[PDB]
Amino acid sequence: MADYLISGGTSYVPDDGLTAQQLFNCGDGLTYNDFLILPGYIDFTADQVDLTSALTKKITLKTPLVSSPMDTVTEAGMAIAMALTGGIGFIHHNCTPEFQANEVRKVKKYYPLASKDAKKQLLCGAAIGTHEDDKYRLDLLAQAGVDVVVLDSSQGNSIFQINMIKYIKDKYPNLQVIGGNVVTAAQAKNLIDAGVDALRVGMGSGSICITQEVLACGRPQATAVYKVSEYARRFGVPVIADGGIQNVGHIAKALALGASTVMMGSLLAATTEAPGEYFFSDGIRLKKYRGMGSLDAMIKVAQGVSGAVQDKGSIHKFVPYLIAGIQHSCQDIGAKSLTQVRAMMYSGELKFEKRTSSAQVEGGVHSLHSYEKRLF
Amino acid sequence: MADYLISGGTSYVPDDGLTAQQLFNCGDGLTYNDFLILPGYIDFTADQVDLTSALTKKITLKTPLVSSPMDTVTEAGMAIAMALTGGIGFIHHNCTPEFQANEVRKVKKYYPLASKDAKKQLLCGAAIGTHEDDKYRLDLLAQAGVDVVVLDSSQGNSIFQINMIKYIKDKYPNLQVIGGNVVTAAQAKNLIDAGVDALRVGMGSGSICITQEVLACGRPQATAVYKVSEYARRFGVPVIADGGIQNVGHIAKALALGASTVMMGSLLAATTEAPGEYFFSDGIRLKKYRGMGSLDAMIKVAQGVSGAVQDKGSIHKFVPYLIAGIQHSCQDIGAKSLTQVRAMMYSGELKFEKRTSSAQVEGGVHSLHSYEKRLF
Amino acid sequence: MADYLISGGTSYVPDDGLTAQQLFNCGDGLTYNDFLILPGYIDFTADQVDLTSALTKKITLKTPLVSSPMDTVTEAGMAIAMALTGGIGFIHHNCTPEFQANEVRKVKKYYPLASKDAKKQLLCGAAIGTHEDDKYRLDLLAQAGVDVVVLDSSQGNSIFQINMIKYIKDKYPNLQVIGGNVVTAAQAKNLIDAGVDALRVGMGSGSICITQEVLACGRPQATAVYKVSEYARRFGVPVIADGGIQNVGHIAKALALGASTVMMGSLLAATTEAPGEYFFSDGIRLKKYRGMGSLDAMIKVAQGVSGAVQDKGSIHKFVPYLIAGIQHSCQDIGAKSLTQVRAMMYSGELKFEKRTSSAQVEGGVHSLHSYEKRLF
Amino acid sequence: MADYLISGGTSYVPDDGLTAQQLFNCGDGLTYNDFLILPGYIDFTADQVDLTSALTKKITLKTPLVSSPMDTVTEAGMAIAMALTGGIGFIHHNCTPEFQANEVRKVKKYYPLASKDAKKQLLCGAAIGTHEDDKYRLDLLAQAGVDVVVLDSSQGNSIFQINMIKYIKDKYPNLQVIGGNVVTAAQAKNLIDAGVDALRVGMGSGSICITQEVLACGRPQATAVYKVSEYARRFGVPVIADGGIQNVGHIAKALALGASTVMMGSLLAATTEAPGEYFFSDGIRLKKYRGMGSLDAMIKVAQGVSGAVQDKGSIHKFVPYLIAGIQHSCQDIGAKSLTQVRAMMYSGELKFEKRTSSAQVEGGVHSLHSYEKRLF
Ligand SMILES: NC(=O)c1ccc[n+]([C@@H]2O[C@H](COP(=O)([O-])OP(=O)(O)OC[C@H]3O[C@@H](n4cnc5c(N)ncnc54)[C@H](O)[C@@H]3O)[C@@H](O)[C@H]2O)c1
Ligand SMILES: NC(=O)c1ccc[n+]([C@@H]2O[C@H](COP(=O)([O-])OP(=O)(O)OC[C@H]3O[C@@H](n4cnc5c(N)ncnc54)[C@H](O)[C@@H]3O)[C@@H](O)[C@H]2O)c1
Ligand SMILES: NC(=O)c1ccc[n+]([C@@H]2O[C@H](COP(=O)([O-])OP(=O)(O)OC[C@H]3O[C@@H](n4cnc5c(N)ncnc54)[C@H](O)[C@@H]3O)[C@@H](O)[C@H]2O)c1
Ligand SMILES: NC(=O)c1ccc[n+]([C@@H]2O[C@H](COP(=O)([O-])OP(=O)(O)OC[C@H]3O[C@@H](n4cnc5c(N)ncnc54)[C@H](O)[C@@H]3O)[C@@H](O)[C@H]2O)c1
Ligand SMILES: O=c1[nH]cnc2c1ncn2[C@@H]1O[C@H](COP(=O)(O)O)[C@@H](O)[C@H]1O
Ligand SMILES: O=c1[nH]cnc2c1ncn2[C@@H]1O[C@H](COP(=O)(O)O)[C@@H](O)[C@H]1O
Ligand SMILES: O=c1[nH]cnc2c1ncn2[C@@H]1O[C@H](COP(=O)(O)O)[C@@H](O)[C@H]1O
Ligand SMILES: O=c1[nH]cnc2c1ncn2[C@@H]1O[C@H](COP(=O)(O)O)[C@@H](O)[C@H]1O
Repeated sequence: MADYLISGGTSYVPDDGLTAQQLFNCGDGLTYNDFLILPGYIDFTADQVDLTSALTKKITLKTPLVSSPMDTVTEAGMAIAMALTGGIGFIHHNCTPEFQANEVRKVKKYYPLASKDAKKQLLCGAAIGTHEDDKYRLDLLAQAGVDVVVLDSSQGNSIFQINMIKYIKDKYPNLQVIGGNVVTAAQAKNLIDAGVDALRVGMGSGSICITQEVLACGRPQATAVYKVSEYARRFGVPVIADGGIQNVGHIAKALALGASTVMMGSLLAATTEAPGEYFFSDGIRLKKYRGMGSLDAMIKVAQGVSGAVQDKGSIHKFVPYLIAGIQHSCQDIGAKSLTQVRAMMYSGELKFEKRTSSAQVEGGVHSLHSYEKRLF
Repeated sequence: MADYLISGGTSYVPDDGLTAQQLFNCGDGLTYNDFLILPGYIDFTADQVDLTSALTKKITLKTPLVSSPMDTVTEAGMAIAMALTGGIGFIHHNCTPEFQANEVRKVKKYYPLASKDAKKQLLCGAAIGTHEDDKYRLDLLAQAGVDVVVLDSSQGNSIFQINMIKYIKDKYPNLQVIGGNVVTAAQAKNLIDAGVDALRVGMGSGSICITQEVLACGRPQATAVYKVSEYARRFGVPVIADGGIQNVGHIAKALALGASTVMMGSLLAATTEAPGEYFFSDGIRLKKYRGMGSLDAMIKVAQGVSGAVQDKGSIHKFVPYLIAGIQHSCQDIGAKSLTQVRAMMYSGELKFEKRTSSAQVEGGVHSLHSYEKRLF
Repeated sequence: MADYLISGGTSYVPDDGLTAQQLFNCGDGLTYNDFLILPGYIDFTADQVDLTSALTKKITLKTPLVSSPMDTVTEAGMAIAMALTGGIGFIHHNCTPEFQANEVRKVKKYYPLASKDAKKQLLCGAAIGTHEDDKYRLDLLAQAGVDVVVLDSSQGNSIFQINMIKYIKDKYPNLQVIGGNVVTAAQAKNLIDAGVDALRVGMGSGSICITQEVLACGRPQATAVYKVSEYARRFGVPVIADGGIQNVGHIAKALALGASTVMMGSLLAATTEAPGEYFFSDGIRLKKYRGMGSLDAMIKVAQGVSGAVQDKGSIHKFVPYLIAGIQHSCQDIGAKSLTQVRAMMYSGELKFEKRTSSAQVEGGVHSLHSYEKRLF
Repeated sequence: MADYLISGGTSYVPDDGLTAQQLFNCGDGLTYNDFLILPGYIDFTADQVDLTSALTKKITLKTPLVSSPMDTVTEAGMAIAMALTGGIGFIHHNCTPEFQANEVRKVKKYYPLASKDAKKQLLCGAAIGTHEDDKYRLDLLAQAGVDVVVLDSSQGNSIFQINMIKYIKDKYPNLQVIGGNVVTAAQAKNLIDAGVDALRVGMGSGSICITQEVLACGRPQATAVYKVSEYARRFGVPVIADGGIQNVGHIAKALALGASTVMMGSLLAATTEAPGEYFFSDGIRLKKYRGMGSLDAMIKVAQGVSGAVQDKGSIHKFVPYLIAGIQHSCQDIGAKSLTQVRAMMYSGELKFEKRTSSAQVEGGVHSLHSYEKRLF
């Protein structure tokens, strides 16, 4: 038995690759399509990967796909749509409080991926501001009975947001909050000590956000979702990644970096459950998609744009492709669960590699005349 | 009281980020849109940030927005316009000396942001050459009574410029000078020891300048405005950043690197207070904008181009947007003043992060079909 | 004889350059067009370079040019075509097993570059899947008498592939297998210990592959073909480089990094020996070229695209240009054989240099109006 | 006198910048438009800079501007044209030997920048091959009396070239040779020990050359012209920089890196003294420009392209702009001669800085609608 008593169970497993901390302490601000994940060993099929992920300290979901509360992406409609497929939705606060109240009543007065509560009503969350008049919003939201709320802000480290956190945690102890936006560990500490139940991480790296180009704030997305998640697991706090998502690759490598759920704003935009309706320009069927920092929210500054993106049909045909993509990525990484993927990442077993710009432009399609890219 | 006697007042504040000197001693020549500023903690509102900044050793301004003396951007017109909103203007020397004399008389013979002197006449500066015949310019400018002058040159380290500095500092002791252009600390020393009252830093990185591509001189702008400002505060000397400004983000992160005022050449071009008048090409209402190093200044070499840029209306609607942008950036950085921003930068409290090209191309708008970008 | 007794034979040979391990342990994921090979000393003509390379442990070839088994590039046709010029071909498994059986019979029932066996029948290989029903494929392939098989898979480190390797190495001892795809040394170990006779290295970096952009797996190609070949020569195992080949430069520097043969998928596509036939779009005579991970192979995910590329005529006029390109590159590197090129690489004598993006965009054609690029 | 006895003459001169060896031993393959030169101190006018540079060990020139021997750029015509303005020209060997003989007779049987010999005939050089039949070329060239010859080759380190060097240095001792192409110090040593009188450095980085993209050889240009010149001054050998020249900036920073003369192939192409004549495409008056490695020189490989570039008129109006550009760059660097520029470079006094891609794209013109770029 001498071949066992040298090391014990584990084979040699040569040291090719870079672990997470030697990748994100080189100082360079890497983003999603700037590194990539090296594979490992698989001993299991694609179908049996369990993507059960946690949203906050008491709310777990069957899929990590959550949506961002903008007025051009989610309502009660894609809320009930993602609640039917395991995710969660948040209702934007860019409306009257009574409209958000009857919106959050419409979803809870309403396929094995459950995401519904103890009394089999659907989990659904919402977004609330941080000004003093927003108390009159979320008290009516509690009468409607919302379960998790998002303290949506450009800067997550205000005196106003931590005062609001102290205002709900004494009044509403069962209710849970989502602090953000944070990008660094200092404001992550300054929210977690206030009693935040989960963070939403990432500012500036949105498909709409130009606040890096306008306010010079923020940081690259992947370094943020690594370092805030690395700090947040010290206290047992999940994080939520926003922005910089264009495909099923970015969300997979995003929650492989320590995130538990990922927040999809543009890639869930222009669906059949999205607000408004379709229109046409140059014969392309597309729906407008607009952030709050654009001046079309209602001496002001603008931190966002107004634009549009082509459609992708219903989510009920779209998010099974997303979970199949997460499912295949967590296959060929080599873990049977997302929890095992983060365990292999923080354990140093799962290894990465930095990627240069030429390997980026060869990572996609190249050296051909024309092509049709259909993902499913 | 044991929780106070371990450290004293200050909390933990984890070490996420890079301070300025570990960012600008890696050797890489970073520019403005190549790094970005990580946020901190705010405990104050947006309106009460005080952007009072110093121009030279006795001239302080209510806003750090100054303009560059080209013949296609400023006259007495945008001089009185920026004097009305706290800034300063300089009159280009590409004219006859009598024309610059009656120009600088028109501005001083002329809304709480003051920028006017002890006898309530407007602060206004001008630009003067460095050849021997320019003595007959600036002595008439002193009879007109200009307060600060800019020794405008491509290379700030001449024997001619320091001889000129010795020529005004014995004749005109109350008059103050602006040396430049410098990009490195050696010529910064060789001007400060001559008695320069403030520097203007940055060559080659202008929107017009091709002298990096033609004379192989200069350096990237952000490293220049960090290192010349880091040397210049040893002697209590402000610096002025030129070039590479396209937006309100670059000027904010520019004066966050140690600059006190920033010099806006192209982003203040094509206004209602700009010289000439508008014209049309392809139905776009645009005004020509041309530097001195172009051959259209009057065996010669050319260090600039002649071109045009689309308009932005009056500055009185435009620079309130700029000060609101500076105001929001200094908010979510976490300082109540620009002086506090530079104190947090040199103290190591304010931290930065390098940014890669993929995080640059995701920092702007991406992953959508079309958009309308309106900043205010 | 004192000039000999200081060192012995070898001259000074200054230390300009970087060897392979100091290039591929900096952590950066370099690819083919991101570094380049510094020249050495030549004492021989171009014609007498011997490009004899090994495919697996008993199969050697006269040229290292092998093709990839897709249904849009190779059949029996380009199999007999590359067997006539020293290479090898593999027949794609995306057909019925009887069709692959009569395909591999058509090639062996069939100009000094030989690549034919002991009984002067042509060497020709094929590709086989990894599912349980594929036993009924490769047993009929053995009745047809195929010599080397490729266990084609997206992830080379499955329990299924090593179980298949154990299933052929006890049944068919003379038959030889090609494991893959691997990119790292760990799965290279986990295939070599099973009894793999040669690897095929590189996933994601194909001209069709978007699985880096979709599944976030893989790594850059040149680092993979360096490190898997550096591990594989410990056990005397050749490797086969796939993907990222656009020209005769990439295959030359690819097999200079430790690869013995290189697998050409797109640059051998759209030939006269390619499947289907030509068609026209915009007046350009081009043939469709499609990978297996596209959904056009037959709730599914897609790891490839369907597209087309312009033609290059017959290979019998094309691969002499490729071997002449390899021949000239191995000339001005300074080795009389590919084996000597790998000996000079692992010995540290042959040296490399990293290349930046500006030197990349000047490495090609630049600073002119228009050009005609004809390679032969 | 205590202020003198601390250091002696020299002031403090702060350590901003990077010297040459800490820039070119970081391992990165920098090229011309990837770094730039920091300014110093000037105490002199633009007109009195002396750009006297050496070609080989006995041939000095009044300007460092030499041309490359291609059949689409130089003849006797631009030979007499550059001999009139201080430079040198070489006649391409892609013709019959009698045609090159009467070409080199036409130039010597023929404005203070002299470049003419002891008996006031014009200095003019030529290019000769390396095959055995080329002896019958250069012996007739010696009867015509050429002064310097270029052993033109893709790879400067052959047994054939050093045998040729031994063949002319015993026969023709007054005649001088130009070895090349070299990019590294090893082949620089292996030519200098043979008796080479000056090198020409740089392969692959030409405007025509695709041999980096085809043969995977070569290196970036600026690192080559630094390191080969750093080795070559150990033996007192000048080097000649080819390729990667688009402007007067690249040649200035090129000979600031240790080169004495620079070889201009494309930027001297399409002149009135260039071969063939003008033609029109899309209404642009342009002349074809083609390298030898293109297949249009006469089973072959191709290392070049055939193309065209727009015209620039006569050189007698063009190279005064080039020497004025060199003259202004050597002004604001801070040296009165090119020899002083190389003395300040190797002495560590002259300092550089690496430049990133964003500072590259801001180094040129940016942030405007349209522009007219006229250099003189
Ligand atoms: N990438 C991102 O995540 C991102 C980045 C920027 C903006 N945004 C979006 O922009 C929206 C608006 O952002 P915002 O926070 O700047 O707008 P806001 O109206 O919520 O706050 C405006 C400013 O007032 C301050 N503030 C907050 N509460 C206050 C109170 N009681 N009294 C006085 N001042 C108070 C804040 O500091 C803020 O700078 C957000 O809903 C967010 O979704 C998102
Ligand atoms: N990005 C920048 O800041 C930048 C860069 C380049 C040029 N420029 C613009 O280009 C304009 C002209 O630049 P310039 O200084 O090269 O033109 P200039 O006419 O002022 O000086 C021309 C040259 O003569 C020399 N000189 C100065 N005084 C002299 C004197 N008495 N006698 C003899 N020579 C003297 C200088 O060294 C200079 O190289 C400047 O006004 C500047 O605004 C700006
Ligand atoms: N750049 C590359 O080299 C590359 C990358 C990706 C895909 N591809 C191509 O895509 C093709 C298909 O790839 P694929 O392997 O994902 O498709 P597949 O049908 O061969 O395997 C599908 C999945 O089932 C699993 N599997 C294998 N054998 C199994 C078995 N008996 N039982 C249950 N599950 C089993 C595998 O893990 C795999 O994830 C391949 O032929 C390959 O050529 C190539
Ligand atoms: N950027 C550059 O500087 C560059 C790079 C590549 C090519 N080129 C141009 O391409 C031209 C041709 O280049 P080339 O040297 O490859 O063509 P060539 O005809 O001079 O040599 C062809 C090959 O034969 C070999 N050779 C030389 N002398 C020989 C001899 N007596 N006997 C047998 N073989 C011999 C050489 O090694 C060479 O690989 C050159 O004139 C050069 O100007 C320039
Ligand atoms: O108006 C805005 N200005 C800046 N960022 C925004 C704005 N609106 C939404 N965002 C961010 O963009 C994210 C959406 O991600 P994306 O659309 O997929 O890039 C949200 O979760 C927010 O963090
Ligand atoms: O003609 C020129 N050649 C080179 N630089 C110039 C010229 N004219 C102005 N500049 C510089 O460009 C700056 C203007 O900044 P910008 O236009 O906003 O890029 C000025 O402050 C000068 O430093
Ligand atoms: O469908 C696919 N999805 C992903 N990779 C593929 C697919 N088909 C072929 N490949 C890979 O692409 C390689 C071909 O190289 P290339 O076409 O020259 O880039 C093959 O050897 C495979 O490794
Ligand atoms: O045909 C060719 N193939 C590769 N390099 C060439 C060829 N012809 C000329 N060159 C190189 O290109 C240089 C000309 O520099 P450029 O045209 O200014 O880029 C010459 O000095 C040669 O070193």
